[PDB]
Amino acid sequence: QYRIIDFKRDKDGIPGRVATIEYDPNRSANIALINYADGEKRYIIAPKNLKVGMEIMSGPDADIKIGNALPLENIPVGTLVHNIELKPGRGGQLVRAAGTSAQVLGKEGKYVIVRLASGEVRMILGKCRATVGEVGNGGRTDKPFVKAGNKHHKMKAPNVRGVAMNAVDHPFG
Amino acid sequence: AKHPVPKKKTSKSKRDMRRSHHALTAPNLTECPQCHGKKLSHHICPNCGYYDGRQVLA
Amino acid sequence: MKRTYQPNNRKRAKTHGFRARMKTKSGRNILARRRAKGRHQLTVSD
RNA sequence: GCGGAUUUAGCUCAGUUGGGAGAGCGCCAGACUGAAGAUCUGGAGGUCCUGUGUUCGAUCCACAGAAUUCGCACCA
RNA sequence: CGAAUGCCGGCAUGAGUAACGAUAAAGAGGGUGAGAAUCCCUCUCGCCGUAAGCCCAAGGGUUCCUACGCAAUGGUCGUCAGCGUAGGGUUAGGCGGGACCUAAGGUGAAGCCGAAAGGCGUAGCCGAAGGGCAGCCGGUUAAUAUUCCGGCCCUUCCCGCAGGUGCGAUGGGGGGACGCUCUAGGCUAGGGGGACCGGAGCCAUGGACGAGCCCGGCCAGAAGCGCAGGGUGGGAGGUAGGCAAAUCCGCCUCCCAACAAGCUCUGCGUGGUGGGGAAGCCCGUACGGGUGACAACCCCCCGAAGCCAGGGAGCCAAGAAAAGCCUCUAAGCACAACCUGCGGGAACCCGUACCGCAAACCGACACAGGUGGGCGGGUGCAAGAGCACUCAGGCGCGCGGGAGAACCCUCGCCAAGGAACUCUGCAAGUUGGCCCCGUAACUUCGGGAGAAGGGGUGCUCCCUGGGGUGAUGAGCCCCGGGGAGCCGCAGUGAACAGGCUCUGGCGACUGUUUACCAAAAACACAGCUCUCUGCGAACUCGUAAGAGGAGGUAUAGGGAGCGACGCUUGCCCGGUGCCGGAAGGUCAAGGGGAGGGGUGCAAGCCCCGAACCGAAGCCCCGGUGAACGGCGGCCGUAACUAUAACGGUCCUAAGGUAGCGAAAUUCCUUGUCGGGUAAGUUCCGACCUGCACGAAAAGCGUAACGACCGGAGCGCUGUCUCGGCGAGGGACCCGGUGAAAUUGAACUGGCCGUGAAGAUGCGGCCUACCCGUGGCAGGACGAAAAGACCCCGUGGAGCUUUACUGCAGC
RNA sequence: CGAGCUAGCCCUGGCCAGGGUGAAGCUGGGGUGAGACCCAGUGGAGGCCCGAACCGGUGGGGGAUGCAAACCCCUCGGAUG
RNA sequence: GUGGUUCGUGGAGCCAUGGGGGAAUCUGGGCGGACCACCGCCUAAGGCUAAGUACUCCGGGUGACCGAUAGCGCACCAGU
RNA sequence: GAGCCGGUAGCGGGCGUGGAUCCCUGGAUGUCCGAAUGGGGGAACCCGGCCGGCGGGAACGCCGGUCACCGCGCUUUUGCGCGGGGGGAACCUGGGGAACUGAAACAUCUCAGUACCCAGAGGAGAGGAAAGAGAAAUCGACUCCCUGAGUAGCGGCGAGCG
Repeated sequence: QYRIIDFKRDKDGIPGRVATIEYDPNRSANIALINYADGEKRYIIAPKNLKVGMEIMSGPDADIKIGNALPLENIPVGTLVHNIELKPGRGGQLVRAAGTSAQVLGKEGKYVIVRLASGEVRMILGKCRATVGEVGNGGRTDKPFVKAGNKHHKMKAPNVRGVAMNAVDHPFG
Repeated sequence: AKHPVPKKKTSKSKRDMRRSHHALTAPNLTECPQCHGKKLSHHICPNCGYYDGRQVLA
Repeated sequence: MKRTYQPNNRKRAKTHGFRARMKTKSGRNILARRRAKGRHQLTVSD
């Protein structure tokens, strides 16, 4: 329903158990409500796997326990991450849905190497952060839009095209 | 859609002639049966009631 | 035949109106314009 | 009917002092083969469109006139 | 001042011809009046009735009643009015707005950016028939009413005292909150039959006095209360402690963790009232009833598309922000704080009248336009706001008489033929409901099927089955069932209700869109392709600020040609945009020195200043097409006859590839063969010398689908062989009413000729009396409009590229 | 100076009488390991079918100093998106 | 790199500034239109300053100005 | 100086030479909106604290008054006590600041620093005692008239501007 929720854990040590499958309608992301120590929760970042069976977190330390996060600092080379934090803590900095994410495909000095999901490769800085594993988008592609225009259903822009209009009309057209 | 509307003023004169053929003629009337007054040939009146029968009033 | 004149109190009053007119530059402006310029009353007054 | 360009040895093509002309392909003789073909040997061959004209002389320069192919062509 | 299709204003024209604003009709009797088709009562009758209903609101806003009255408005009248004058008429602690809550959105001290006016904008405010919230039914005037009366049920706030308890913020928590589609349980609406109760009267007529006609037999209520669901769970502790502060609630654990108890709507009810129609003696017995019997007040029926209820289920595209309730500071009660009782007291600001699927609302008019919600009475129909007739309530359209001609309108009829008319079966007929029997090529196997093709039905009697009906036993309902039979041309009797077929083109398809022409092969699209972007993204508005993007983060957002799917997309980057190169040339400002120069007594003091360095660029080297874009010519040969199997070439970037071809890209053309037909320049099939198809602006095909467009056949019928006849509407005559453009003016013939060259009025001649109405179109180059097709003015405005010049942004 | 034109976009309510068809689902029955997968029953999705309020405005017909500056008539499409 | 000025980039100055350099306080420093020498002129880079010219809502006068289709469009329950 | 309850003439009733109606100036009231300013807001209407009388509160309780926006200094203190603004027909100056049209086109240009929009001061602002003028070793505020000049001159040296 027309709302967002979380995107950056930064009070660590707090056990974060994978609450549950609240596969989510707002950014190609299924998510689970996460249940923290104190009762304090968070509809948190999809990251495929870490089953209903509440069970992880992340933090200063480590526990490359798939899913979970920490700085790229505390980060194993050869690891798939998302929660893609570019600058020193700007929430996640990438891979939303974005199955394939970024790979600690080598890291150097206060700079770490990201094979950049989206399709290229380059680095972030120090203690910066990310959580790895999977996203959770189930192929989250295809699906039919048969007899009608799923689009229009989209509520999402039947902002319909044009470009050949009998006109004078719009911005580079 | 006025296909044809008079083309000329109409001639005062003639115009009037047109009107001309037109004549008033007061109703033929005849004097009463006995209610003695003048009447609409053939009928009882707010004078009469007769004819041969007392149908009418006043 | 939905003309255009259907008067919607709420609205008419609303979309125009003293206050409104004051609200802006233009508004106020032509407002005094008339004021002096010819007498009359004013919008909402109507 | 208007325009642009073209008509050279059998065929496709080249030249702007114009000064006195081939390019490759076809064609006859010589080989090489038992033979023919592809292939080395030689060669033979032209109103440079019709007629004119300027010209010392110009098919390469001009003017008509044939066929070439191309463009063209609307308005109610 | 004729004189500027002149401005202003009068004033005549057609013309007493045209029109009365929906073919839902009227007629009679009496009443009142100066006078009434046009007002009032009244009796015949017609039209609604899903509305021509009553209602909520929107809008208008005294239009309403009552006594007066009619000059104009009222397209005739008019003693009638939604006309005029005057009087009078709308009251609420609990209806509704506020006195509360917030999203959008606006405002907005602070904060942010402008040349100035400004921008943007936190929080707080504004901002709703979205939230919230304390009663209803009878009565009662000319008028108002959930507000006046009365009966019955409440609400908040205040003083007091009584009983009570850590009361005490709003900060916290939970919390009020939600989609869509569907459907269990149960309940008033509402509707139905009762011969069951009450009453006022009938029968006339052949007949029946009898389960006969006819009117009704509820509506409202503290709580107590059993049908009935509706919303939760309980305690301890831990509370690495949060929800910035501590008990809350959140999170872990051990124990009651039920059909448990808890807390918010329906029946009963019933307190008890009201009503209650038919009355009804004074009394109008009549503009009838305002006002007294007395009502009967019972049963079974059927049952909601939203009533409980924030159901329950399934689904994706996955469903708003602040009262009340508990937790608590500050705090202050804490013998005086909150909760709770009872008694006394207190309770405002604006709103109603009538219209109001409309002469009172928008259309400039009492204009058959539109304009949001509420069941929408019944009978028949398979169901149903569809249909025909009606109930309650509404209306007779505001001009009426009168003939019945053409000719227009609307509408019915046909024999025989039965598209041949025509561009076109345009139209209009055929057909049209439910059940059975049957169902083709093709297929993306769903579907093309309602395909097509038949037969069905009407009421009677006879026996048989079943689902709601508390067992089931007047009581209802879906249903056969099969059998026998009856009568008409006819047995969905009338009313509402498909002609099909075959075939081709394009586009898939449902869509949308050119308001007053054009719904199309156009755009939209599900889908595919190159693609720009790493976020403070790329682009779009913006003067900065900023918002947008996106609280989006490359399965993402933006550019984009095609626009299911199926098959497949080929040859050329020599020019071009672009992607990249950046060594080399080049070149702005710049830096940088030789020099020259004026004046200088001289130091000095001012330019010019260039070798050399120096930016993007462009040159040049490459890549580059689901980027612009382009993808040859003629000579020869087997071809007894023709491109061609092969071959000669000349120029370019390579010089059409696979499907397809006279298509809607083929003018020569009705190209030639084929079929279809008595003949066919349209089709549809082949050939293919494709004037000038070609894969991506797709190409060949493609089932389904189309108010698309073309091409066939059976059905049907006045479309058509001409039709003819008829019915209801104007026309025509009557009376009332009583415009309009164009117009110099006019008592205006045919001729043959003539003139500027298509003449009523010039010439010669020939008919020719004066006036009119119903008509028929030919001329008066008729009207309408100072041509929109044209050309002209070194006229205007939109768009285009390697047009000029510039500005923006890069 | 104007979105009470109208097209759009935001917020927030209302609305679609009848009726047809009959997928995913699950229930059970089906020769094999289980299963495919069938069948039947239930089931009630679709910018799905038929049809009115509602919405629309091709096709013919009337009107043309009109009821009217777009209307009336026959007819026609959508009709839980 | 612009403005004013009569100066339209010009032989083209004075003042005013946008952007970078960034002086001298009386032998200081601009000035007299490129510039150079000498002369002549002024003393900036702060402020106030009635009166002499403009204007008409309003009051007065006066008009070879008007007479209701002319005057302001409005001479009187008119910017309605 | 002797009539008056206005334009309404009318009715019905009244005031004044113990200087009335009215002319003037200087008074109190001065409802509600409009800078609006206490708060909100579709103006002219609906909302809030203290004083206020005590008001009926017949054995029961009010309006009225009043009162506080914000930018402005600063006696700062806890800030008390000043000025602002909102007008205005046309006039002024500054901020910003245009096409037609002329050049018989039209890019320079002219229309103009014109129209307009803006901020603002006034009753008039403008400006206003010199880093001036000019050069006769001469002049001396600023402004406004005439004159200077349509000269000196600007310029697709073309219209014109001047």
